[PDB]
Amino acid sequence: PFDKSRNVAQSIDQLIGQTPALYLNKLNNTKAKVVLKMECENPMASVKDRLGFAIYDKAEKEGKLIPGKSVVVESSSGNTGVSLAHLGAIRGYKVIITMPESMSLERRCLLRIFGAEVILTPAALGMKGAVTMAKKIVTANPNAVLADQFATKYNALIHEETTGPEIWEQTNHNVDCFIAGVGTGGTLTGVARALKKMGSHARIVAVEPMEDRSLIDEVFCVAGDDAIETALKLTRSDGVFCGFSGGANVYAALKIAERPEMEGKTIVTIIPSFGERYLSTALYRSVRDEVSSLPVVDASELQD
Amino acid sequence: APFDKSRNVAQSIDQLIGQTPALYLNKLNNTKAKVVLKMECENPMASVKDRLGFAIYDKAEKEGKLIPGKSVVVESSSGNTGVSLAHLGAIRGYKVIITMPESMSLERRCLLRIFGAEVILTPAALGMKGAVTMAKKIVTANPNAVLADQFATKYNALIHEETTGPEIWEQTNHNVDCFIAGVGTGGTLTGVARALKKMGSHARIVAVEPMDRSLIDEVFCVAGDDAIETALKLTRSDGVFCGFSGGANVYAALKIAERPEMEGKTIVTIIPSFGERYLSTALYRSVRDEVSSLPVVDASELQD
Ligand SMILES: [Cl-]
Ligand SMILES: [Cl-]
Repeated sequence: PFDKSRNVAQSIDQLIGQTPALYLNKLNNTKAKVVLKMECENPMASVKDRLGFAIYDKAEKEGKLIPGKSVVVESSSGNTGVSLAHLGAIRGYKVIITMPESMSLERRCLLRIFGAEVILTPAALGMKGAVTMAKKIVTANPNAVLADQFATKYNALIHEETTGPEIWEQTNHNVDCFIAGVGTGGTLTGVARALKKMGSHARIVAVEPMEDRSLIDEVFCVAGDDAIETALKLTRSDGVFCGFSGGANVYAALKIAERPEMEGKTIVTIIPSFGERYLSTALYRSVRDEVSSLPVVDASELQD
Repeated sequence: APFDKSRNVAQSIDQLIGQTPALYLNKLNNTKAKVVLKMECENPMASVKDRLGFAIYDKAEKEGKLIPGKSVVVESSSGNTGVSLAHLGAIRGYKVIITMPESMSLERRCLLRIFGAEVILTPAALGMKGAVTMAKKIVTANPNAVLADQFATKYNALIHEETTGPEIWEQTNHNVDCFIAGVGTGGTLTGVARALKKMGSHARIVAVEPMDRSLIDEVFCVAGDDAIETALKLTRSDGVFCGFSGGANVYAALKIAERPEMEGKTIVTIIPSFGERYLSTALYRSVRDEVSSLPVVDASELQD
């Protein structure tokens, strides 16, 4: 349990997790409390930092990654790939990312900042092209290891070990409902398991955006436009600046917070990622378009 | 009994400002000194200026100089100071107007506008001076408008004397031999130096300059090319992702770390801003130009 107030970290690893929790304030006009678990405050700005750490930590203990021998091969360019590149670099591993050429230049650049080898695959073959290429690499080099196997193996576990228990402690053992995205790669499974291990009867709600069954009490559907509108209202009302998945979660949480049986209760949801990564994407396009056509004051007004 | 954000739920994103982590430089430090990085990049809006933003609103309100829902906050800033004022202003219900030259990036316009700030553009030729002139015109024309710079002057050093400096003191276990930060303005330098000397520290105070004066023991000049190179080395060695200022500070720290008299000693410096804000600027153009020319694997190698 690393205490940031009284210590200097040996490694940026130690700054992963132990993220803040924040009550929704202006945007919450309901009779329920809504707690945001702020995973956007991780060192590389998303929840997936916990997964990147888990992969290196747990696979090394298993002897399946060997620092400075293993080449880590990851067929994904989103936050899991960012965290693997980030933490691979400081542990001494070469990291290869395979990604379609059609993924954004900005995604390429962030991965390369950490010294990953970025290998581009044909747009017309999509995500499958990148998976084929990763497999080609591992077949050719017996030192190379596919990361996605470990992402699958450890993801729910790290959230049952860390994220879930943090929420339990931060809310002082008071969670009536926990809400997160159904996507997997996320916190849903592990947080749900942690809560159920603590005794908690909390309602578990999976959020499914639109264009383990035992663990999930309800799937709540959220329209894309509502997730996007919510992300922008959240920043203006409460100063929380996040991506699409956080907007969808907050939209869902605010609806569920108005249910009669949720009055006086505590609802917890996740803010997975900081918003700045998405400024150039469709999420904030409306704002980009607005600022693109602003007028300019004439110099004749400014030279008195 | 001061709020513990790792163990309790915050009422406001304000409470998550400051109390940032501190991190030892390792792979990049091949000296016999210890270099501690104060990780201001970990603030809620990804820079040290969150502390100044908060100090401005909190202290101006307590002195009746800003009145929520009445005062219009006006700032001439193409930097993080404007970003923080816009971010925290929105939460508190203030209208915020930011003036900046038309030559600043769309990304920067977009960030401010995400908070709901009014963005006013001034001629490229007149630079920041023209943005300053316009801010003063706006304030002249609205009796509810106030110029934020006056507050930044009054409160900048004080907030770092009260918060950043005492944090550094506790985090290093009362053990600081040298403190290094940028002259700029908005820097931590004056306030931290005052805190350190108040708490009995004999730390040497070093002002970093590109190529209160009585608290400074040494000016250290850093060429821009060394600042830029150092920013990119930092990501790949230690996973620290920052801007130009942090690059320059770390370069200076590493050179001071080589002095015989610093053997065994503790040097503290500041990482002011997270690097993501700068990914599409000149600082990381070397990486961008590289990933924009990568070859694409031929479909024939992967089509199944
Ligand atoms: Cl998100
Ligand atoms: Cl910086």
